[PDB]
Amino acid sequence: FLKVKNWETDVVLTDTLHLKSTLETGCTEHICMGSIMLPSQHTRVATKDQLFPLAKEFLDQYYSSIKRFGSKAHMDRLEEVNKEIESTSTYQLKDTELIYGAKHAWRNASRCVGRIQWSKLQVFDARDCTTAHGMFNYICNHVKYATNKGNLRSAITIFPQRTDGKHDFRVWNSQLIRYAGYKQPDGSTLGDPANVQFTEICIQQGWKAPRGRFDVLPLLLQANGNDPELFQIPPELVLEVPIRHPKFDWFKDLGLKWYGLPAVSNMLLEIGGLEFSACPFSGWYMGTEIGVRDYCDNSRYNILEEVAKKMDLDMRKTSSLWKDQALVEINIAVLYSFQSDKVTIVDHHSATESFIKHMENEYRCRGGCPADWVWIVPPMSGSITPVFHQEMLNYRLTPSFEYQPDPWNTHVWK
Amino acid sequence: FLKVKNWETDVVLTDTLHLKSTLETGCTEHICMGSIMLPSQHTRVATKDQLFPLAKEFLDQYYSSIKRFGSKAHMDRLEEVNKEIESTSTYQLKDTELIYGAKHAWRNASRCVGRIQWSKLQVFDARDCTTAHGMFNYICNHVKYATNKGNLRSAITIFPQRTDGKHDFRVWNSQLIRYAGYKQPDGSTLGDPANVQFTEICIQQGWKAPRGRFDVLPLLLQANGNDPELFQIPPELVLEVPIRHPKFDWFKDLGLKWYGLPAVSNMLLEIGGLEFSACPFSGWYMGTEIGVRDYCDNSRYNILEEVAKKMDLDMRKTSSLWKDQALVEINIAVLYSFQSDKVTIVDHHSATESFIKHMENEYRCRGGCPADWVWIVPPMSGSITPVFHQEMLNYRLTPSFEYQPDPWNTHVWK
Ligand code: HEM
Ligand code: HEM
Ligand SMILES: CCN(CC)CCc1cc(F)c(F)c(OCc2cc(C)cc(N)n2)c1
Ligand SMILES: CCN(CC)CCc1cc(F)c(F)c(OCc2cc(C)cc(N)n2)c1
Ligand SMILES: C[C@H](O)[C@H](O)[C@H]1CNc2nc(N)[nH]c(=O)c2N1
Ligand SMILES: C[C@H](O)[C@H](O)[C@H]1CNc2nc(N)[nH]c(=O)c2N1
Ligand SMILES: [Zn+2]
Repeated sequence: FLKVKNWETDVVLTDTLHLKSTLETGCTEHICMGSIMLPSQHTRVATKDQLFPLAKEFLDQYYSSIKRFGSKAHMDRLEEVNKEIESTSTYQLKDTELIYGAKHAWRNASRCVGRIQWSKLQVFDARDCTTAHGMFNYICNHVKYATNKGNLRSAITIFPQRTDGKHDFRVWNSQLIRYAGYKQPDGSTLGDPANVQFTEICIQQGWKAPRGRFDVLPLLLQANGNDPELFQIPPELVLEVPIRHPKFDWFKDLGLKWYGLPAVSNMLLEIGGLEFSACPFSGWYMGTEIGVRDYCDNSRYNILEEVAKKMDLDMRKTSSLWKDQALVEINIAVLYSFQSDKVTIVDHHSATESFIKHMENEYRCRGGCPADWVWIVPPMSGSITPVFHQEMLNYRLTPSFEYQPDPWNTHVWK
Repeated sequence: FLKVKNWETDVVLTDTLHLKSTLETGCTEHICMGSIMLPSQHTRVATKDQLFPLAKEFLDQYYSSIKRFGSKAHMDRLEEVNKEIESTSTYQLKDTELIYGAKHAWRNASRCVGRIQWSKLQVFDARDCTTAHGMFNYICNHVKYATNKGNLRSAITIFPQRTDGKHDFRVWNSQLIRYAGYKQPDGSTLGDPANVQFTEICIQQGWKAPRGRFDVLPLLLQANGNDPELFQIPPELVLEVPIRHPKFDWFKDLGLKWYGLPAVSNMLLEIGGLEFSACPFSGWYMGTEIGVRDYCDNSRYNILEEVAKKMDLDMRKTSSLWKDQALVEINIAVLYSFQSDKVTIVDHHSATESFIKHMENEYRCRGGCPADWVWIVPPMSGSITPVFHQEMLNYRLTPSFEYQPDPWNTHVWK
């Protein structure tokens, strides 16, 4: 029955939810791995034995959540999936069970700061899909829907669950919308250094690249374990926001822009023991992910160099904080540009206040809220946001999202 | 034999030191408390039984560190302290053992980012002290020495070790040099809200307060379990740095200043099982502790309000990032002001690079380096510094510094 304090308002909350926790963290009594990026307990193959308690555990919380726990409709659902796990050695989720499982994967994502919106998520059932073209069609309707003309809406599309393991549905993109990265002759990088491998994989499969900076990549969609195929999202569906500053008329000249929709596609959704290897999900951007991480990371776009140049800053001495100075202007510019186009974006102050507010109801109407401090605190201005001063308990509940290996290091190609 | 990666340069280091670890963290396999401020394993009473293995463990690493492990001088030291623990049920450290133990407490402090300097520490042996006046004298020589006319030097003064537990030496100040906090009639706070309780404890013991903002507090020194007594550090020893900005001539008008010497006094130093309840230690400031935390924390000096006012910023809308803007200027000003007075200060970029450099040698010439990410990453501009992208293993080695309760919630007053 542990306690977590906020050393800015002296607020104290009581976490009992951590007792329902199941998966492991990576920490022991004699070591803490809270700062390891991809721990082995966060990454993803299961059999028929363990598959039933996982179903039982899930079904029990789903009926506990509709004030119908243990009743007749529960006990028959229990025996029906029990029976079907005898028969098939797997089972199929109801439409309502999929919506619940998906929404609570988000709820349980301790590194997500946006989770105040977990209840308002739009679940698209793509479990009837059979072909890469079909996947492309479900994904286009996802992007159009979630984008909603800049009035962004939260959504997730769920392709059929893993079974044998070799007939797996996988989006090979890490996000549906990403800018291509190209290496140069001198080794330098054009576009986005992150994707330079993925960009070559797409050109390996015949992508004619318009070798520039902000080139939207094609989708690589793998259907039922078949070799993936290229598909180009209709440009009218990819909404982009050109970045301008509300003081600097030279800020246009920089020529930066960013896509409206953050939409992660390489993750695995885990419900009741069932594994959905493809399940792209989208929301809206917090400003810092673009303005701080995308733009100013060393091995990303890396623009602090030039923003300080046009600002004419003390770029000789480290202790002038010219980097800090150029970084705050870039984020004011991101926020302003997205806002002036009615494209949904949230600032790191408002999102961290909302999270503390979210954390409040989670400890009351639920008894806790798993949170990963290392990831919740924004990557700039840490301590002026209220989450820096809030203690958080991290633990692994299910349903959940997990990392998985990349398909090109596993897919038996042919 | 665990691995920790740097996701900005793809550097990988191998940590074997974590195996020598002894104390516990607070985390389990099913929960991570990496974000709890004062865990129960970090806070501090022991008997005679366990006291010998602690001596044995310590003495063995001390002789292992002088290429004289297991030799004659070792084995007799082993039996000599063994004998003396039979006799007294405690023991006394050699002068060389105290210097080693103290230096490695610093080395092992996973939340310290400055540890590149751990080998260069000046150890003052105050174990002959018997009276509060004597403590005051050792502390003044500490402050004069470590301050060195603004050319700051690292040092620590070690008062006699705990024994019975009721005759304990304790500095009641949290830092030797701190500004007083006073509450107002309207509830508001003048000076430093942190110390408002300690300021009243000093006035409880007869401090005539010059009720202002930056009033250096008196020392409250407790000697051999006796009631503590007030002492006023000679003002000529308290070096202060008036804060001015290298662009804004209105920055003087703010009227801020800060003491040169950070010097923590409320901690407990643990060596070979022996507990030193008073052991003030000083170094030099990283800029952010003043400019970010002292100045801009909500329940500290809280000046973002006024710095944005004189800067004339968009103080209506949160998403203008006026807070981020006023915060970078305050830190450029801190750095500049301290530097223009030849007073040693380090910026959060240089100190975090040095730490990564330090981490490098620690994994080579030692096999590891305990690090607490939550605390190492500076409280501003997190992700432009190289420690944000560095995985770190936190574990508890000894000798170490620990938190302890406050003496006014324990001291049997009379
Ligand atoms: C609605 C607005 C949302 C915002 C503002 C938001 C913001 C963020 C941010 C800043 C992160 C940190 C990761 C990083 O820095 O790259 C994150 C992580 C994450 N979010 Fe949210 N997100 C939103 C919606 C969603 C949705 C719709 C889902 C899924 C249904 C989701 C699930 C996750 C997951 C799984 C992670 C990563 C956890 C991990 O790395 O293990 N989020 N989000
Ligand atoms: C020489 C320059 C030094 C610098 C720049 C420095 C900087 C820092 C900073 C920024 C912190 C984070 C704590 C906070 O934000 O309040 C810290 C923590 C700490 N430092 Fe260092 N420090 C220095 C010297 C020392 C020395 C001389 C000692 C002791 C011999 C020491 C031991 C510690 C300890 C024990 C902690 C706190 C660990 C905890 O909270 O459990 N440091 N230091
Ligand atoms: C380990 C490598 N990193 C960087 C490539 C992974 C980053 C990452 C992994 C995930 F699983 C995520 F859900 C994730 O969501 C970012 C995000 C998602 C949404 C819907 C909205 C938003 N505003 N932001 C971001
Ligand atoms: C839990 C409450 N917090 C804030 C009051 C404790 C802060 C704190 C605790 C410690 F043990 C420390 F050693 C510490 O060192 C700050 C510091 C020390 C030195 C020598 C140099 C420097 N540049 N900085 C700071
Ligand atoms: C080393 C560390 O695990 C890694 O850099 C993490 C730190 N915290 C983060 N937090 C967020 N939100 N996103 C990130 O990519 C990271 N990176
Ligand atoms: C909630 C959290 O434990 C607390 O705010 C910590 C976070 N990290 C920190 N890191 C440093 N260096 N100093 C601090 O006071 C804190 N505060
Ligand atoms: Zn942990």
